[PDB]
Amino acid sequence: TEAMKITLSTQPADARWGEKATYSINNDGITLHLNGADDLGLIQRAARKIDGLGIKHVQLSGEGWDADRCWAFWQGYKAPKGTRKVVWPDLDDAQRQELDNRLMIIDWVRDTINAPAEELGPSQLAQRAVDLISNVAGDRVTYRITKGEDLREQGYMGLHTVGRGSERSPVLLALDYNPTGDKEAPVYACLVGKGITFDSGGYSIKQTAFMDSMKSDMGGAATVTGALAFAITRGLNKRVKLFLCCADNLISGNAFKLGDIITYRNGKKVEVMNTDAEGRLVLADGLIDASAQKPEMIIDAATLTGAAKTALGNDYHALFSFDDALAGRLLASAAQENEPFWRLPLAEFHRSQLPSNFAELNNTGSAAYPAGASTAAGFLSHFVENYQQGWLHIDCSATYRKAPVEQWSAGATGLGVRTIANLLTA
Amino acid sequence: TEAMKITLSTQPADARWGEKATYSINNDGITLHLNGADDLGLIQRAARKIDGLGIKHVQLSGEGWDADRCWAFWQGYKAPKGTRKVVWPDLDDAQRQELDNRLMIIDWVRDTINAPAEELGPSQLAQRAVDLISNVAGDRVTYRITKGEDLREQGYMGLHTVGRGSERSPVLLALDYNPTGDKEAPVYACLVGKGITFDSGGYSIKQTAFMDSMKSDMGGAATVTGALAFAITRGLNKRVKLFLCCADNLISGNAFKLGDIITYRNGKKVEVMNTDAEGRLVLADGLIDASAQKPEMIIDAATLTGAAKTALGNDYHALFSFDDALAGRLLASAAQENEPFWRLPLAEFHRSQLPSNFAELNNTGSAAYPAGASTAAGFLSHFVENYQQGWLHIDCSATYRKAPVEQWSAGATGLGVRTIANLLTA
Amino acid sequence: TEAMKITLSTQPADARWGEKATYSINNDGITLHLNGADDLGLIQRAARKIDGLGIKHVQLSGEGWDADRCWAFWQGYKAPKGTRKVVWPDLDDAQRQELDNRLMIIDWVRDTINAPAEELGPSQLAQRAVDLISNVAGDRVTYRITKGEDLREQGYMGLHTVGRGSERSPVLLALDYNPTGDKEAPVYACLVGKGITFDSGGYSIKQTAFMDSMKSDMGGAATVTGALAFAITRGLNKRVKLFLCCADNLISGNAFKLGDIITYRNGKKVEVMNTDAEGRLVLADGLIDASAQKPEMIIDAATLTGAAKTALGNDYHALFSFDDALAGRLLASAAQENEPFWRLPLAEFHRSQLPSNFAELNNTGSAAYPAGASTAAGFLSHFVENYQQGWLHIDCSATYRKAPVEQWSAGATGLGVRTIANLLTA
Amino acid sequence: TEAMKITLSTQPADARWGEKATYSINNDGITLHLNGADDLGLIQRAARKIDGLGIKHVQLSGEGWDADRCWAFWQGYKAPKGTRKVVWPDLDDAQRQELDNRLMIIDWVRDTINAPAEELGPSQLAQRAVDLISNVAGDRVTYRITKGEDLREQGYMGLHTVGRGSERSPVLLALDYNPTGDKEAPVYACLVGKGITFDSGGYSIKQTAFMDSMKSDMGGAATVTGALAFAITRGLNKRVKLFLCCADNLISGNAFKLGDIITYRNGKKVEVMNTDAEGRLVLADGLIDASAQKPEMIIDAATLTGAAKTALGNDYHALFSFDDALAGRLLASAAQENEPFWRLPLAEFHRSQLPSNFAELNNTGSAAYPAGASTAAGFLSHFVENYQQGWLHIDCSATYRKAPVEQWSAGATGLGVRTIANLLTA
Ligand SMILES: [Ca+2]
Ligand SMILES: [Ca+2]
Ligand SMILES: [Ca+2]
Ligand SMILES: [Ca+2]
Ligand SMILES: [Cl-]
Ligand SMILES: [Cl-]
Ligand SMILES: [Cl-]
Ligand SMILES: [Cl-]
Ligand SMILES: [Cl-]
Ligand SMILES: [Zn+2]
Ligand SMILES: [Zn+2]
Ligand SMILES: [Zn+2]
Ligand SMILES: [Zn+2]
Ligand SMILES: [Zn+2]
Ligand SMILES: [Zn+2]
Ligand SMILES: [Zn+2]
Ligand SMILES: [Zn+2]
Repeated sequence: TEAMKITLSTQPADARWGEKATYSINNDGITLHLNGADDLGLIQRAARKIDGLGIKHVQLSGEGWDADRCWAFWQGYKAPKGTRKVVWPDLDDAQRQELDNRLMIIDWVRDTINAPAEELGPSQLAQRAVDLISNVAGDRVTYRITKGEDLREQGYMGLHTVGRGSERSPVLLALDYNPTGDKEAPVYACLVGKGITFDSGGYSIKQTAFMDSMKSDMGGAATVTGALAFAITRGLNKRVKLFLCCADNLISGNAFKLGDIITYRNGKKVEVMNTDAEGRLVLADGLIDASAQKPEMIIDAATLTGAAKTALGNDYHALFSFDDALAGRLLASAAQENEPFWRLPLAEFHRSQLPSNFAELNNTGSAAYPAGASTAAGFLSHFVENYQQGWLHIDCSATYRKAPVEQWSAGATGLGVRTIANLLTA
Repeated sequence: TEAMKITLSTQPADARWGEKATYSINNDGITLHLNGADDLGLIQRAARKIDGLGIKHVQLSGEGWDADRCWAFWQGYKAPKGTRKVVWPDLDDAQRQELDNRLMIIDWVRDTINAPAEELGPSQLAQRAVDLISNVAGDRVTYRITKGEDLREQGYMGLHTVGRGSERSPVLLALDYNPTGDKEAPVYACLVGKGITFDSGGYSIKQTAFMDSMKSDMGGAATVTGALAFAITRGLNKRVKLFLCCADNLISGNAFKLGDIITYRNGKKVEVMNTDAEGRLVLADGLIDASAQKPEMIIDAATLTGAAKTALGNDYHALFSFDDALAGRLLASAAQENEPFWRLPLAEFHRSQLPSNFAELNNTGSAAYPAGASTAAGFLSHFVENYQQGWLHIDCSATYRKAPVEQWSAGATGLGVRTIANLLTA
Repeated sequence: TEAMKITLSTQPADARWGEKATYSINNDGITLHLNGADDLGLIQRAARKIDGLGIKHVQLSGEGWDADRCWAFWQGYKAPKGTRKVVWPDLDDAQRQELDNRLMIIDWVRDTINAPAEELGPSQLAQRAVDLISNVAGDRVTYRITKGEDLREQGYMGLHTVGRGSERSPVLLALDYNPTGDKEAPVYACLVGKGITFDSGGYSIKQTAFMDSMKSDMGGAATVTGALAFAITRGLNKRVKLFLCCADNLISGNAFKLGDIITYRNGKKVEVMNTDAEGRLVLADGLIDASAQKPEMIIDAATLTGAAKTALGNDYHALFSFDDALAGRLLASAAQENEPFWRLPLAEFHRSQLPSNFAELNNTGSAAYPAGASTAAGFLSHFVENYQQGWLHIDCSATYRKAPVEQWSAGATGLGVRTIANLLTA
Repeated sequence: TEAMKITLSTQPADARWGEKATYSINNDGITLHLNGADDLGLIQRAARKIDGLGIKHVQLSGEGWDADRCWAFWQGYKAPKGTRKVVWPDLDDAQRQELDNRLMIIDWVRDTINAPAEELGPSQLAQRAVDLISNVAGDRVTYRITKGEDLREQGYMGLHTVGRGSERSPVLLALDYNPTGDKEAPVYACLVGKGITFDSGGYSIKQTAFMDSMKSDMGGAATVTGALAFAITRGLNKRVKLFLCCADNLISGNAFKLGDIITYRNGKKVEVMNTDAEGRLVLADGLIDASAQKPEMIIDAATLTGAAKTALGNDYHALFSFDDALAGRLLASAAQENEPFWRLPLAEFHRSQLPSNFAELNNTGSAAYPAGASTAAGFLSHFVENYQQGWLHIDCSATYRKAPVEQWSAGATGLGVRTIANLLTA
């Protein structure tokens, strides 16, 4: 499959293509027509079109290619079907290294989220996460996998109650990246991820059109895993712990039921009035562990609500926090890493918008309080001891594209890895 | 939490509150303004409002308080969340006795129905029922529990078929209150209760808005259990048998299916065309055992249909019977015990309104015969040997309040306990 | 065309048909095998079967035929398609007169309700009612037809608001049957009928499956009109007034809207929160006019709720009243006239189960009070001056069969005419 | 009635109510317990609870009462049913003036949005707006009303196409508040408001649960009208134009249809693929007129999308703009006026998220671009000549409460009036 030359030009396309065409093709190959408005976005969109032409082998030739332009092209060219090869252009040592780290880790996030639930159950997610971080951390990473009946015995009633309906046991991954080597080193940041490997909705069963992409309901877990790995390649030299709450949310003779009250280790009692709001139930157990470590920073990521996508579409990740200064610091990281985040409201009154007639907390909202992403964020705040300080919640509205768009193939995008990594090492 | 005084007055409140105000608050405490139209109702409603003010500790002070006015206040004050404390007023030995028996047994019915399915499965239901009766009956009670595969070996195909989908096995509690201890003693009455600890609807899955309260689908079993216990405290000195058909109605690779034909021990064949019409399938097995005891009367109770709630709301329990004299006696008991019952139609033609193209009986009605509670009553009559006499069926439309109302908190009300107890001891 | 003879026998069919067959056929014709259990019911079901055989011309032959048995047969034989001929047997004068009165008036009720909306608009319904009563009342009847803008101008805001959406003007028929001709004669009774000639639901549009029979939403109006004409054939010699509130509930640029507030002539303010609950809005105007006549009793009939059919199927009409003695007299009339009625609950608390946040009354109920037929009856009570005495509300759940059944063809049954006529002449 | 005294106190209530209790009662009256956290929020909630006690006559007694605490109490005490009398405390001339202007203008917005559609059609909304402004401005305001067919002849195809299905003609109100009188005086700001007096959804009909509050679909028009009047009381000394696009969105034989293409005076062609997205179609016409006045600032307000409520609940208004500095000024005005606003995303790409196969623009988004409030903002940006600068779009998600909550009765809140007025006068 002979290669197709991809060249960069600041000159416009000829009249046959128009002064508005972003790409044109002659015998020598394909020319991307840059204009300076948003060249990375234009390149990623031209790459999506090129995949559409059936061009499975390209060569980025000529001058003008840097790491971001190469990455922008690949981000758009890569698709879940067929094999693609990109002959990279000669690059600076530092840029080639940055690019290989993006291809190694951000593509692991896209591929892991795209993996079918049958291939990636809770145990595989936990192990693949250890394998990714072990490949870049070496002996600086240690971990503990707690699963099935052991979670119940230990009181992780959120993760266990949600995952016990499946024939594949729920799993808690607790990973520790300790560079200094000092076993008593202060924990700088705690990362918590929602790892629902398949979300049927449980007894609150989803419709097929809404459940057919639920193999991606572990997107949050994959995003914080990549963020820790990428942060290490960026020179992270501070202690960070990773908590993955992994489980399938299925229907069986043992699955949790509406009305069930989950008692957590911090004393919180939650009435389940919708089994499809299971992500917040498993994250609650991770936030309890992250909060006990009293780190300077707690970052959780989760494909938690459709509400976040009604508010930002798939175009931005939802940022929530009572801590304005830490939110400003994360949006600054996003600006530097070319990733999209938009802050949505989280105030004290959101902690009272999940009323229950039988327990202190309900896991689902009501008609009077329909801001689904904000009430879920208020729910999570009840599982972070100093919730007003140093805690960020990311609702992963930009993680998955059910259908191809202008700049993305179908599937996971990998967005969010770089922003969190930038914040961990800034 | 210091006690707030509650006083009764035949004088109206001042103009500030309103001439029609049922309660007012001065320096000395709260004053309930009685007019004599329906004092018990007014106090229960005032109690609900008082709970709304956040008052958690009250003392019933001054003259006028009796057992019924004390109970009316507690019936409206009690709610499933928080701790409340009532300092009773000096009462007569007989009245304090009656009140103590209502607090111990009727609140057992409210709390047991309110308990989540995870806390109260089929075995826990049967065991709590034995404990309540053993506490008031002593050595005059005996019982036999038949569960799981034993139900199928012994031909209890209705109870086994509905419950086998759950990892929590179906259970038949056969309890015998025999005061004389004589084994040949005549059985005065047989109580049969639907004990579906959780109803998902089965393959005919319910929507979340209709499933979120299904931990209460065993309200029938609790009501007859409380009725027997309360009757013993009222002097019951005749032999009474209790049959609790306990099961979870869940979805699994073992759950019953549409088109399945259940053959009962009395020869009736039933085609299942709706798995959510499971309560009548398990009750059928208890009615077969009730009939074989040749009792003077059979009383069954079940949170059986949405139709009864459409016909009577939550304001009355539905009463079905072919026996006019026995229904009259239950309505007289209802009047004396201040409980709401309303008779709905049950005639010979209802026994033919459940047509099936593959079996003698269908478990669900059709468009031509949409009287769901009457057709369910017709279905149950095929399992009572002498169905035209001594048999009462109660569709517990007043057992559970999904939301707080003027006189009740959310959850089980405990209604029906006193009426059945009065009929058993009259 | 040739007549198939129909004879009666208290002896059973031969073993080829079975000893349980209700009819058999020999060389002489068809024989109905009576057993004494319910001859009128068996005869009506047999006549439905004979219609099924395609026999269009029958002769009621031999002895044993009387008015009731001839009527029972015809009630089951008559169907909306095809033409049938029944050669009656020799009856005494009273018997034939009674039969001819049922054929003339009860089948008028069946045919009028069965008539399509295009043929029977508000104006046609009022005029046909006048034609029926003048035919038997001669010069003892006078009437007034008020329509369109005149209804709005004269304050009939309920009938006008519902009907103004149609290009066929709403119409009030006020008819006065005054035998003595004395304009000072006391009015003995007032009949109020819901005459919705077509109910689309309005902006609260109904689904096709529930709207395809809404040409029958004037069943109440036809039933009270027939009751008065039948009452006159029975010897009614007291003054009775008939009020028909006739209209189409359609969708247009002029139709009433959710949130609209209707102010009635008695001061009641009603917020419309469901345009499909339009029947009670028009009946309110008829009941104000009935109360103004200061009659000894008021009887309203209306195909008002689906709730009544969930409570009683199509097997009984729903009876609502605060007056136990009057309700008892109507159930006694119903037994004497072989018609099915069942009393559903109506208490003072139902008058407050239709809360509105913008007006005194809502026209639709809520989840906390789902007894639709009882809340609707409680709504109507706010329009009866002495609602606690002499007023009966009939929710016509037995008026229309959407599909043929054992004893009825598809369509209106005519049930209700005889009972009301009996109560008016008793 | 008799005034119930309401006193402020910085001392907690006794242990009978609790230390955390926000209000306590005695024979002297009701005492509100201020802790200093959110005195205004606490006073508003206490007032709501006082309305629940059924107190219709209150007196704010003692010191501490200023315009803001008086206003906070009134904001929670005011409800759409019954009459409330508040005996104000003595207040400084300036404090009392501010309070009287809030009562007059903000309650006007609450009462006008709460008015039923039957009472407030397009012409009544236009004339009531004129009455409010001309009442505070006098001869300093002139206006032009364009109605029905005149709108089609002058090219207002958005407003005319949406409102022509109604019997009540659409109406454009163009109001000019010109304080200097100079005809050439530059226009400082243009206000544009969605005046849909009733939204049935059109052929894309709404379900009753979502259409029962649609009398409030003109909330944006009432809010900008109230802001101008309030600005005038705050001393607005600059020229401001107000444009209200008023219409009913009904179903009739003349109503607009799916696939219809609307040509706007600015050349934009819009294909209607959802008649329920009609607010953006009428705003387009008001935004064209607003831009033609070349003002320094354009502010539009509309109850435009359910997406804004999924993003912010009813707790905040949605703010959309391409102008970061102007958006910053509205948020500062919001903080000074104690009103809740939250900024949602509006980027150049949103202008392409409403693809159509038959026109330049679609009036509705797709599954790929589900941020309905942002794509609606993108749509409106195509009708603002200088859309990147001096233009704010408010999606009024905090305008209407369908059910009563802690601090609000059911209905319009009146929120947004003060913020826009503050911005206009800053
Ligand atoms: Ca996956
Ligand atoms: Ca329970
Ligand atoms: Ca008709
Ligand atoms: Ca309005
Ligand atoms: Cl670069
Ligand atoms: Cl078990
Ligand atoms: Cl009244
Ligand atoms: Cl006032
Ligand atoms: Cl444009
Ligand atoms: Zn889920
Ligand atoms: Zn999930
Ligand atoms: Zn069921
Ligand atoms: Zn059930
Ligand atoms: Zn209707
Ligand atoms: Zn109707
Ligand atoms: Zn709309
Ligand atoms: Zn609208």
